[PDB]
Amino acid sequence: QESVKEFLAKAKEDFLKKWETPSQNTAQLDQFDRIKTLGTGSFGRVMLVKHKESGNHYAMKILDKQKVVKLKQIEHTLNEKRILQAVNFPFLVKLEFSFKDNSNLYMVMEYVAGGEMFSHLRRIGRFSEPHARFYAAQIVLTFEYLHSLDLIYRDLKPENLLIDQQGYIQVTDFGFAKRVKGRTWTLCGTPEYLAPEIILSKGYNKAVDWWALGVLIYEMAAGYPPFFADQPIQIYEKIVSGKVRFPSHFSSDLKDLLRNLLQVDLTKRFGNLKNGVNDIKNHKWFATTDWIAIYQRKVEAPFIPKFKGPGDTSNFDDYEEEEIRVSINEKCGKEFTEF
Amino acid sequence: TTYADFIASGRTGRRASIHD
Ligand SMILES: Nc1ncnc2c1ncn2[C@@H]1O[C@H](COP(=O)(O)OP(=O)(O)OP(=O)(O)O)[C@@H](O)[C@H]1O
Ligand SMILES: [Mg+2]
Ligand SMILES: [Mg+2]
Repeated sequence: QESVKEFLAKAKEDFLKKWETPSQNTAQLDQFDRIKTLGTGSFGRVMLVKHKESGNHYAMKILDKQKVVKLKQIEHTLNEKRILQAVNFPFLVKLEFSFKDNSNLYMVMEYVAGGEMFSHLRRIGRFSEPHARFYAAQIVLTFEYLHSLDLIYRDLKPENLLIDQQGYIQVTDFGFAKRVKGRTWTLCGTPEYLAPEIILSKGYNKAVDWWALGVLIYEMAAGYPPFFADQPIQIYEKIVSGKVRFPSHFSSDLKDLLRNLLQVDLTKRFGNLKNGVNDIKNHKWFATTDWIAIYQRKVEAPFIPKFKGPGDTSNFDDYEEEEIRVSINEKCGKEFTEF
Repeated sequence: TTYADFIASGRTGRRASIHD
C-alpha cells in the first residue's frame, strides 16, 4: 500500500478544514416537501422529503431541541452534525444541508432507498459468508477512514447500515460519533454491540468499534447476534463472560477472525494492535477481498434492492405520522448556537 | 436451536440505542 496513506493524508486535510469551520444554515424548512416518515427516534423523526427546486429526494432528520436537552444529548448532537458536515467517504451517508428553527434541529441527508440492512437480514434469515464479507469489507474501510481522523463511531449495527441502489452500504446515525484522541468514558451504543470495556465502565478507545465489527459479521453470517437475551443486563453478562459460540456452518477462517475481533483483552484484539487495520485486511477470511475494488465500488454487489421510483419507501417500515409544529418562541438558543 | 431461541426472544426487532 502507498496510495492509501496518501489518500488518508489528503482526507485528513479536507476533514480538518471543515472541522475547523463547520457549515451552518444551508437550507430552511419551507424548501422541502415533507412526505413520509422513514424512521422514528428519541429526538424526533427521520422523514423522506423532496427538495422543491432540485426535485431530489432526501432524508430529513428532525430533532426536537427540548428533547435533546432533556436527554442531555446536547454535546453528542453537536458532535454528530459537526462530524457529518466535515467527513466524506463512499460508504458514509452524506449531509447535504443542516439548519434549525425555533423548536427543532434539522439534518438533511441523501436518501438511501434500499432500507436498513436489518430489514433484509431479518427477512432473508442470514447472509452466506461471501455476502457478509462484501459488507464487512466496506465497514473495515470506513473505520480505517474514520479512526484516521480520530473519530470514534460507537453505534455500528444493521439498523444503522443502509443499502444503496448499487447494493453498497451507507453508514448512518452519527449520534454517538466523537472526535477524540485518547480515552473516553461515555456509556453509549446498542446492548448486543457493546464492547466489554464499555459495559465495565473502564474507559475505552476506538477498539470498541472493531469489537462491534465482530458482532456485526457474526450477526450477518449466523442470522442472530453472538450475545442475545430478553434483557440488556443478561446481554452484558454474556458479553463480559467472554464466551462465544459459533454456528456449525461457520468456516474455520470466519471463526478465527471473530475470536480475534471478539477478544476481551485489548492487547489481543484485532484492529487495536501494532499493525492496526492491516491485521484484519490480511486475514485469510478476507483473502478473497480486493480492498481497492471495494472502495471504488467496482465489485458486483450480491444483492440489489428492488427499485421502483425515486421517492419509493417500500424498503422501509411504516410509522405513525405526527404533527410538526414550530414554536413562536426560540427554544434552547444558547445550547445549539453552533449548530 | 439457537435460531429458534432467538426468533422467540424479545429482541428480534429494531434495537434502540442506549445512553446513561
Ligand atoms: N439517509 C437516510 N436515508 C434513508 N433512511 C434513513 C436515512 N437516515 C436515516 N434513515 C432512517 O431513519 C432511521 C433512524 O435513523 P437514525 O438512526 O439516524 O435515527 P435515530 O432515531 O437517531 O436512531 P437511534 O435510536 O440509533 O439514535 C434509520 O434506520 C433509517 O430507517
Ligand atoms: Mg440509529
Ligand atoms: Mg441515533
